Amino acid sequence: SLHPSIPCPRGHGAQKAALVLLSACLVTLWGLGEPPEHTLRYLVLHLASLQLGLLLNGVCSLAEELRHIHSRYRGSYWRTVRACLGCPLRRGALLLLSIYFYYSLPNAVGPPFTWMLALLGLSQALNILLGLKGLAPAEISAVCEKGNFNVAHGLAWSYYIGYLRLILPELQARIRTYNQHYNNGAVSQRLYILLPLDCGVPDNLSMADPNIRFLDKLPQRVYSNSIYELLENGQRAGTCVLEYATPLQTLFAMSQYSQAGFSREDRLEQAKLFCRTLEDILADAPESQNNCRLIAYQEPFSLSQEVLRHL
Amino acid sequence: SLHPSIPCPRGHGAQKAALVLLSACLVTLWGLGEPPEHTLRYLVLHLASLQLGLLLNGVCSLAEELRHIHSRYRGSYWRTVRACLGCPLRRGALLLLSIYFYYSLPNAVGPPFTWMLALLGLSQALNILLGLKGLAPAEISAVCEKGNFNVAHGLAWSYYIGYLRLILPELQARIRTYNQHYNNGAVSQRLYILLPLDCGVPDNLSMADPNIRFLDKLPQRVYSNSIYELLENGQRAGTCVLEYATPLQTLFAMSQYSQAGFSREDRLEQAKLFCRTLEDILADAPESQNNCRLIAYQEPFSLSQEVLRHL
Amino acid sequence: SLHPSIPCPRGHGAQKAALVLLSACLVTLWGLGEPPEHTLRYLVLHLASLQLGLLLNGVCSLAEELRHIHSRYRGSYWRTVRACLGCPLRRGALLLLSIYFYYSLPPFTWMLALLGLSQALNILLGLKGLAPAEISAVCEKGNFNVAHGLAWSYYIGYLRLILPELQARIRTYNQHYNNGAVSQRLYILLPLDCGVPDNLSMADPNIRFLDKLPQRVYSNSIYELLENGQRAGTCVLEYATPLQTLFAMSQYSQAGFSREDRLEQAKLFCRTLEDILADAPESQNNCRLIAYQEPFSLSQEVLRHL
Amino acid sequence: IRFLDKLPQRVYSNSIYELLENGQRAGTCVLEYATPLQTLFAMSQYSQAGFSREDRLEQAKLF
Ligand SMILES: CCn1nc(C)cc1C(=O)Nc1nc2cc(C(N)=O)cc(OC)c2n1C/C=C/Cn1c(NC(=O)c2cc(C)nn2CC)nc2cc(C(N)=O)cc(OCCCN3CCOCC3)c21
Ligand SMILES: CC1(C)C(=O)N(Cc2c(F)cccc2Cl)c2cc(C(=O)NCc3c(F)cc(F)cc3F)ccc21
Ligand SMILES: CC1(C)C(=O)N(Cc2c(F)cccc2Cl)c2cc(C(=O)NCc3c(F)cc(F)cc3F)ccc21
Repeated sequence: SLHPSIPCPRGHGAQKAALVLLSACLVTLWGLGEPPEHTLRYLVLHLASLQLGLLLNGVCSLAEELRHIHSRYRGSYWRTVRACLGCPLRRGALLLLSIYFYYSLPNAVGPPFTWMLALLGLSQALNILLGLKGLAPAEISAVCEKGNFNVAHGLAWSYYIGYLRLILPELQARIRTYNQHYNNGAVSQRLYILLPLDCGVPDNLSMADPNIRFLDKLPQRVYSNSIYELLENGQRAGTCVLEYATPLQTLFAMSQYSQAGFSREDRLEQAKLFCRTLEDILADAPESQNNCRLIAYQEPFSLSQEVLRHL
Repeated sequence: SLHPSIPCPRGHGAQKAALVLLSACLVTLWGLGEPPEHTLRYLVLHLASLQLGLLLNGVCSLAEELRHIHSRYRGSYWRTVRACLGCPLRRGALLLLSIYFYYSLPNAVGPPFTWMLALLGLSQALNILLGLKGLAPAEISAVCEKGNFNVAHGLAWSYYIGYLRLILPELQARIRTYNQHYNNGAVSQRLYILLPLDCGVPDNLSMADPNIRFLDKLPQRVYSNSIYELLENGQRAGTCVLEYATPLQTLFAMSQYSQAGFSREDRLEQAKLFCRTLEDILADAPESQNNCRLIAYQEPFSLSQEVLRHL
Repeated sequence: SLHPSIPCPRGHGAQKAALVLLSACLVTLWGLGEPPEHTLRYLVLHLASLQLGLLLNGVCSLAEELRHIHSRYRGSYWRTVRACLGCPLRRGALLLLSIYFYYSLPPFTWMLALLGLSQALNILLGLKGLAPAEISAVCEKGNFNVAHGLAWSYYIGYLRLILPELQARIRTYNQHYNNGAVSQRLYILLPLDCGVPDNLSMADPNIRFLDKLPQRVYSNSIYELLENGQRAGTCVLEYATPLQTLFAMSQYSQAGFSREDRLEQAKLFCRTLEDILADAPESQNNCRLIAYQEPFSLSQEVLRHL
Repeated sequence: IRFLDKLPQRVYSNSIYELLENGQRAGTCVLEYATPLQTLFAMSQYSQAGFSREDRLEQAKLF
């Protein structure tokens, strides 16, 4: 909620839509007057073949994993099987049930037992080769976000453990010490971090806008925290410790290089993510509680307009 | 592995037994050769009955849970509903499938929908009033240990955060300083925490065994650690910084009191759980890098033998 | 009674719901009007199926627990059987009664095999999941909650050791000081969110540290209770350190202890501290608890408690 | 005379003083005591200086 464009955490609208659809199907089934028993022999058997599809896709997925076992799966075969087939004991019954359900269930439409394995494997291999059963980008982001496999989440936490977690416990003492020597505006006790969404980070801050000008270097294992003041038509409307977010600077440099495999669109994906991750780490943080605030924006307006409203 | 009587975390032998039972049931069902359509329909209707009974039980629970909305569930109806009925959308789908597969599919063994609902309500009411369907202590212990629902977990983590994490770093420096000055054997550089599983903590450590004798208290927020010299057949084989585990004494005192409702069997279970939790925490702790060594013993033997063998 | 948001001990509204459902069931059975022998037979067979399912689940649990026998059951198979199957005699009698009714009332073993397969499926997948409300109810009834242990250890280790001499030390300081006077009660602060700063000034500038109470050694602090810039009260403020421990527990990932878990355990810690200190011999109006949560003026609440 | 601000800056620190007349500012400047005038004073305190009060005032006039 820091910015109109920062993504929201994934809601349950998707499953809520499945409940919408599931009502329609049950109404349709009783609406068509189809024999209820024949309905059950198809939902289970069709899902039985679908669950048998993962076994064949698992073996194809497994054959490559057997060469990483000394390095990736700490030399254990159980981890190798667990990574490709999920929980073994959970999937062990579903395979036996799929075998038993198919081995005996009468089927108005459906191959016999030996004909089942013939057709099922061919589709599994064809999908692998053609990539037809690929991952949609919308669900690639959803799985990565839920699994926290994002370069942004790594940068945000490193930015916290390395830098913010170390200075903030002693920034209040350092700011209180600084204010005890100077008397005017007022130096805010909250650290300020600029978050240009498009990863546009100049090397210095005084080049960003003339309204923000350098004042002094806050006294300090050496942390050069540059305090700045704001200009509101020739008057200091506020002074605060405003700095850039180094990870957002490196994120821009990440996309430029040709060996990073980091697309221009991907940079915007992990630039908005870094702000939200840094929003919620500080919210629960003990040191960064009522001690820091973030300035997130996107230049299409002046920067100094946003800084003042946060003071 | 501190003592043979400290339990290991619950494994997945229950799932293995479930797999064995499923295989045996499948083999028996195939051997007897009953019509598979009957098998499938009966199994589906049984699952439907179980799900609907769970729904009615959850409704009975939610009836009292309506008065807890403002306090225990932060005043939102949907959180209360999820707490009573589990996953809202998943349970909705399962119950809709149960409703369809009962109101449409036939059932030789099973009432009509209204009379089935009456019977199910009666059974749920009886199971709630008489508590006939209840959790055996094994499931309760398993759920508590998986979800960390134990007083021992709290005592162990409090012991780590409050006391151990604030002395283990400086204890090595204190021991080195005390060894540099007093050249009168040698002092071990690790604190040897005692964990009496019987929860018998006397005021004097020398009264546990005459061989353990109070030699000195190590010089120093005010932590007083007493080092004890160890007599092997009347000869001092050495010395080490030794002390009891206060949370075990507090556990015994809790057991004595009449408001804890914390019996001797429960006291022993939580004592062993606390010892295991402390072992795990100290093993994974970054501060305790070979800085402390737990000595868990149960009186069935001289403590001097065990402490020396660890020295 | 401690605070509006503190969860009350679980009441018997569930039994009210059970009575309502029982009345509705009796009314509808009377209305439909079917031979009651068939209803009784179906009910008894349903109970027998439930008992057989419990037997299968207990057998699986026992197959799990057989390897814990030398640490959880003193090497006695009887304790393992009782743990996995409830009360031994009662459960055995129930099982034989259910099996006898199963054999008596009008496939015989095929039904049992199907029931066993269904039980195995429920064990593996987990459709017979434990609702979080019922988990909390069982934990509170049996007192397996972390907050229970934390509060009881806080009582045995810290509160019970200093309350009997706190009033004497306060009186000594009262002779040492003169006109205001410090109250003879300990005011333990219990922030529900468990966010405790190191010093009260950071939490609230309206509260000023005054002095340390005279003195294992125990150090306590007396705080100025400023109001409108004037001194309005003096009482001993001391954060409940177990709440700080709970926050640190929720911080680390090895605790398996979520944020809502921390909040609920904070509420239970406050409520069971109320229960301990309500009837304790060492609590004779020399200790008063403060519980609040910022949606704030702590000093206003403390003065209201004075 | 009240301390108002420190002039921005080897390393030196100077103060600007709010010259108040009738409770209102009449002017501003940078005031700075002569630090030797302390050293001449702290000689007179010490018995090793051989530098008495009559000499302290007499010399501080020359300085
Ligand atoms: C069992 C009590 N309890 N249950 C819960 C839940 C919370 C507390 C609790 O907090 N009690 C507490 N709070 C105090 C505050 C002050 C003060 N003036 O501030 C002084 C006190 O008395 C000295 C305080 N006490 C009592 C003694 C406390 C700490 N302590 C412990 N703790 C445990 O064993 C234990 C058991 C469980 C379970 N969890 N823990 C860890 C918390 N072992 C010790 C052994 C030695 C020794 N052999 O030398 C010296 C100790 O004290 C020096 C530390 C002083 N520090 C402590 C905190 O920070 C500020 C001051 C020891
Ligand atoms: C949901 C519904 C009605 C449906 O739409 N189909 C698609 C479909 C066919 F597959 C086959 C014919 C018609 C339709 Cl119409 C389906 C299939 C089954 C089934 O049992 N398939 C066995 C099976 C295969 F047919 C091919 C294979 F490679 C493996 C395999 F294991 C059950 C229910 C359905
Ligand atoms: C696995 C098998 C054969 C089995 O063992 N039972 C237990 C049982 C009874 F519950 C009821 C009668 C006989 C048996 Cl024998 C069962 C039940 C159904 C079923 O559809 N039950 C609906 C249903 C009821 F019948 C009564 C009720 F109060 C609620 C309710 F929701 C299907 C298959 C089985």
